[PDB]
Amino acid sequence: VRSLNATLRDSQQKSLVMSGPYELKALHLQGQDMEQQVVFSMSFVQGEESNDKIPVALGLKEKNLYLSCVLKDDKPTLQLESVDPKNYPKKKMEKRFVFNKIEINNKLEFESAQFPNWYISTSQAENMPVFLGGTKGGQDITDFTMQFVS
Repeated sequence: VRSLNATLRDSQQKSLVMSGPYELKALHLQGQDMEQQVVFSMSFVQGEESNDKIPVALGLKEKNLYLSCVLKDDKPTLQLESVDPKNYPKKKMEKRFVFNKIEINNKLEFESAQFPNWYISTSQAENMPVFLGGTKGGQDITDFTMQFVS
């Protein structure tokens, strides 16, 4: 499987960082303070592709930790999941780990492959967790830019 290191920033220029072992938060970050920003390993996995939709998995670079989801109390929920550091990543990743990377005018959206029309979302306010939101439209942020890193 092919991968790619990158950071994500919401359309509001918020950066993502590790809250506890298993949460991500979004905050406005500038300066050498930028160092505390999470670098993903974005893997191109197997799934349904279009010129516009590309299935990926999103792990933390050098951690055996992956964004997935779970129904938690009858709702789709974003979580960080530990995996066997020897089996991952794979081309044929389990569905819970798969997002459709959607290009939409220089911006990206990350839709759950598992829950159609649920997106990786951040909040308008500082220091709130990154979550899975089912609504696009003036409120929560569902769009990101991506920066390559080495």
